[PDB]
Amino acid sequence: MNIFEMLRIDEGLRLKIYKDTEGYYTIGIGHLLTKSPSLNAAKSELDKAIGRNCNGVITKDEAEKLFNQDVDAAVRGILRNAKLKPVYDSLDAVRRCAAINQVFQMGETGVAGFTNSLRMLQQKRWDEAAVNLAKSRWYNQTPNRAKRVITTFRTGTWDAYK
Ligand SMILES: Nc1ccccc1F
Ligand SMILES: [Cl-]
Ligand SMILES: [Cl-]
Repeated sequence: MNIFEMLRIDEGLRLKIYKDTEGYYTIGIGHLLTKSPSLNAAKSELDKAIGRNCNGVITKDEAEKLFNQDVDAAVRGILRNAKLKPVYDSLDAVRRCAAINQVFQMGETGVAGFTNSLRMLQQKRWDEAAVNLAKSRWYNQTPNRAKRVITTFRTGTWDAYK
């Protein structure tokens, strides 16, 4: 198991514009195109990202390319964040994959108000952090996924992903 497999499992793969759990236009492996309600804006954004007139559809290789760039960006986002970096670098390898997953999903922004859980993770109070993390809109909106990431942080193992 590695970050790619893990997120591939959490985001799935779709080659045609779709709406995500929040109703926004996305494609591929959880690649958010726009928050706007205009399909045309989403298609324009898609073409800009791929470099060609896609007409709302991409190939698997294209999807995989967007994915690579998005994982990259997520980690880089973390390392560049003064509040995130120290936490991230205190964790082991599996738990670092759970931090990337959360960032991939919610953004560095979303994750920065998890201040209290961040502190518990840094202190390595696993069970405490797990309870704290569940107390969030994130867990109430996407419980099945949130449960998998939470277990991941609680246990430091890939059990939740089998
Ligand atoms: N949850 C989390 C997210 C990003 C960096 C570190 C973390 F602990
Ligand atoms: Cl791109
Ligand atoms: Cl879910």
